[PDB]
Amino acid sequence: GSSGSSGEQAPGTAPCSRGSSWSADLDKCMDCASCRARPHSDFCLGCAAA
Repeated sequence: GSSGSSGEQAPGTAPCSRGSSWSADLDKCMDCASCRARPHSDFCLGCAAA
């Protein structure tokens, strides 16, 4: 099932790059590294395996 779709597999509810999580709270692409200070954040838990 290769013939058909191409380009690049982009996100849908988190338009960010490698190693980032989009939070609906503040509305922005946060960094997974932020967890170091905010381990209990929406984007934190959403980052690893959305």
